Amino acid sequence: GIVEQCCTSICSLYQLENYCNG
Amino acid sequence: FVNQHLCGSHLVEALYLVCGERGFFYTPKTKR
Repeated sequence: GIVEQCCTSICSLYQLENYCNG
Repeated sequence: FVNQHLCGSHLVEALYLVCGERGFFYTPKTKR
């Protein structure tokens, strides 16, 4: 999940908002 | 979009800035 998505590939603020509360 | 990589506490700090005022999940998987 979250910890691989920006470590193994690229991320932006719009991808960090995928891991926010909800 | 931006070509940046983040791992460990650097990825937690970016998620803290984007979500730390709403809450977030940093665990490798959860019930979501």
